[PDB]
Amino acid sequence: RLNTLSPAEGSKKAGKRLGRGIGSGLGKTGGRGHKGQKSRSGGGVRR
Amino acid sequence: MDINWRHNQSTFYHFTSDHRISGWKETNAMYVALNSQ
Amino acid sequence: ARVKRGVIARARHKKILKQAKGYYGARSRVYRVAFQAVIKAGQYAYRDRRQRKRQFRQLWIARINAAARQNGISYSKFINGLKKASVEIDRKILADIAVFDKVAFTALVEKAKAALA
Amino acid sequence: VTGSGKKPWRQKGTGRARSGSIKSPIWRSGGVTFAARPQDHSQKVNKKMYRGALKSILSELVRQDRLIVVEKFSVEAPKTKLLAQKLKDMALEDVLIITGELDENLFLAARNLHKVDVRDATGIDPVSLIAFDKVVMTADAVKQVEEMLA
Amino acid sequence: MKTFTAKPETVKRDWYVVDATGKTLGRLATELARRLRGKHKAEYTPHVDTGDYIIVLNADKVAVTGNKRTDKVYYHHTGHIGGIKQATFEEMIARRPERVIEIAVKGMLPKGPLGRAMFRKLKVYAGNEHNHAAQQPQVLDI
Amino acid sequence: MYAVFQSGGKQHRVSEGQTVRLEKLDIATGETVEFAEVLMIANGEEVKIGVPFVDGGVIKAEVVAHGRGEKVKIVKFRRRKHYRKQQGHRQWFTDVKITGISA
Amino acid sequence: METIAKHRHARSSAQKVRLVADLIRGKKVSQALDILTYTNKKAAVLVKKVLESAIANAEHNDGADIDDLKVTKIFVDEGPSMKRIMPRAKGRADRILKRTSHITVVVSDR
Amino acid sequence: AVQQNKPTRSKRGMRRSHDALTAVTSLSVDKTSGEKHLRHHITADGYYRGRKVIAK
RNA sequence: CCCGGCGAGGGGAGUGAAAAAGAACCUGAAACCGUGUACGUACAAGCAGUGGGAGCACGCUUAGGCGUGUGACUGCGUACC
RNA sequence: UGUAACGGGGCUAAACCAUGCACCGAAGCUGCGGCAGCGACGCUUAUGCGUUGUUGGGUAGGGGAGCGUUCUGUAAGCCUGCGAAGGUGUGCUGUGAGGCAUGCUGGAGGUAUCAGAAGUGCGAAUGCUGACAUAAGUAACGAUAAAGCGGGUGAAAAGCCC
Repeated sequence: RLNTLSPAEGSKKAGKRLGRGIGSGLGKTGGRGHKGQKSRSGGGVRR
Repeated sequence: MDINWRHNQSTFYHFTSDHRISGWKETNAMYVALNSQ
Repeated sequence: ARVKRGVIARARHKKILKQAKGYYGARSRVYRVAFQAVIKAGQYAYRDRRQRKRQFRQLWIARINAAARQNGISYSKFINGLKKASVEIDRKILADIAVFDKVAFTALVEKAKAALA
Repeated sequence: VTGSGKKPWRQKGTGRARSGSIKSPIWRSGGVTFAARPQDHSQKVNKKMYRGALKSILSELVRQDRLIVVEKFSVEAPKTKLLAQKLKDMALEDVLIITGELDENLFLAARNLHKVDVRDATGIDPVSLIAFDKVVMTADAVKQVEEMLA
Repeated sequence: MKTFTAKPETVKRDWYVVDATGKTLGRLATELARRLRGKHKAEYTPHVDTGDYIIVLNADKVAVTGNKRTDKVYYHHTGHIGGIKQATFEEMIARRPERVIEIAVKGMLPKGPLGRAMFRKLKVYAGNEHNHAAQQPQVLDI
Repeated sequence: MYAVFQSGGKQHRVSEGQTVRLEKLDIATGETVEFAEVLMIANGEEVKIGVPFVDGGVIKAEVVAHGRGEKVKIVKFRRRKHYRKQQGHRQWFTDVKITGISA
Repeated sequence: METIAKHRHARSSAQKVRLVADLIRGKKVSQALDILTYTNKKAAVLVKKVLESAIANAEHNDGADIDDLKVTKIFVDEGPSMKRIMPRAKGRADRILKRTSHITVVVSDR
Repeated sequence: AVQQNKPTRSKRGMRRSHDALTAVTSLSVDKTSGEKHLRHHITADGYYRGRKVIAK
């Protein structure tokens, strides 16, 4: 029965994949808005 | 032929000449810029 | 696990290009233009599922207006007449009777003039 | 990637797009963007979750009649023919024999049989109790299992 | 079912003769445009020429109100540059009055291949007689 | 002899023995329905409605086939704003056949 | 009976050959040979050799009787290009596409 | 000096509508030799208007 | 064996299960280029579609008046990022 | 630049003012059919319905739910030379990403279900690589020292040899 075991309900959440398409919700800008220092790779200010 | 074509596309990649566009193309861009000032 | 993406990309492109048969030039050959053509055809098709209701209604009104003026009353007075005569025939059917059955349309005009007077 | 850090063309004036390295990940022959490294895939399983899981699977092997308890299970000579005949007599093809004292002759007799696996009571794992159709425990192995799983 | 569509192979269409003496230009023109579309027929269909053939005659005797006899100006441009060429209403009635009725009706008819085909059915004459006695045009009193 | 009757949402001009495609009725496949709300009966003498639906008229129609119509694609693209949404739709229909029209 | 001859890899671009092929398409064969004898093209030499080869394959490998044959199909496909280099001014080069073609003459009596 | 939209293959064939070659249109038959030649030209055997010329 | 310049290339023959497996060789996509057939197109203006839609050509079809291709004419309609 | 300050024809009312009754008019509201979210509510209790109310334009962005790809386990199982993957058509199907069946090509592999991991989905980056178009059978064929004829060889001669 190793093909009948199954995880709990709610334990494995999907994982945001950014940059794929328009339907996914997080495409083009991946959830990081328009230009600026925060929309840049490595970008962000210090603590 | 393929080797000569890759090298002879690679001819004006590191140029300097400023009156010639892209190293080689003749123009009037000196007078255009100079008249814009 | 490297995933090559040839076979599925081919399937998407082909799906779009089958939806663009009959278009002129690149619109039916090149993917990058057939994608835009297929979408713009989608937007038009939406828009025109609404306009066909508007266009058919104005066609029917023009035919009832023609046949009713052939029977000596305008469209405006004819619809007022039939509403006061409490006739609920919609105007697809009044246009269709007005083409196919001239005598029934004559009788409808008589109900309209009868109630309108 | 085995190349040079020479910039392939001048920054401005060629009509080419700007490029800086021949080892860019956008370039053919260029270097994976997020290239992988050798990594460890081990998960921590808490000890009480491992033992809990074994208690659940043993309870379901008992409940689904996939658990056979024999008093003794040993083969005469180290021959795969004898173990094949012995498992044939007991109506078992796919089987996990588990014995509290690992017999040498049994171990050599099950080494060629594909479906059959002989373990000591110490080294059982979840994936084999679930994998094999029937589990045949020696009574001594049952006692050792209860000592392991408390 | 589907709404009826007139079929241009099977459209029957009649011939009418209209005397344009002392009629107002726009009001006659609008009636002719209605009859040439085919808007007066119950089998009207917007992509089919269903209208009738109208023979307008006495086109030089058409009337306009106010000072439009002298102030109404017909401009056209010739394509050459300073080619703006005007002609008042009485100059047009003197030169070619057919152009007066035909300009009016043409501007009232839908632009496009169909409305060109609709204008081919209008036959205007400046006189009282027409060649079309073979088609037996009945007198449309409008 | 035809008859106009009101049906699901809209109206139909139908002779006898003619198959009509209506909206989805909640009727079994071989079962017969009656439309008691006929608006016109014309044979060579018209009969229509002062007050609506004709007093003595009814249409008996046998249901022929429930079904689900042609797929239509619904496309919602907002140019230049990063929004598109496609969807599809197959409308349920009911083909009936007019058994008879009673004036 | 259809009988084929081909010149694969013919050094002449397919456009230049298609002018001549468009001349003799549909003709009877002796008339087609009389057209290609007096057409002053390089492509007419190539097309004539393929047509003569197709008449010979017809009369030898198949049934005879040249006088009944007609040029039913003729078409010029494009072959592979030979990619060469023309040295232009100021140090720049071009690719010259030395173009080939594939002449096909299908001759038949029916 | 250079195009601004790539021309189609439609417009390309329309331009080539006139590039067609005209056939010969009929070539004449010699009086004596009975063989074919362009009109007003000598034959391959070197006759013209039924008399022998060149003879190489 | 035949055409061909004792060519190139081809057509047969033969091997092969298969030579549109022939060395330019497994599969053989797309762009791009052709040949053939059906329809449209030489008085008509524009993101080239879409809604309507005649006619024609092929298949049906117990004529059931459908399907496929084309698409005159007509409403609306200024690509994507 | 051309009427060119009613959209146009054209209008002496088809203008303006006052009153009135019609009709047209949108993706508004209603009718009919369908789907989905959030409440409430009697059961069904691990949820579906006789219900029932109401909501469903959407950028940045947040939340939820899925499809496909390659790889691992299930799988020494199950499909497969009575023909796999792939390629190319057709038909059916789901709200969608998609799925399923089958003709032809192909000629040897494919993989359910339920889990697991990702080099997991491209139309754009003057993106990288290959192929192929376009202008186009167009400019050009590289000193304006210059060729003409006879003969030979050859399948063919302006260019080779004499």
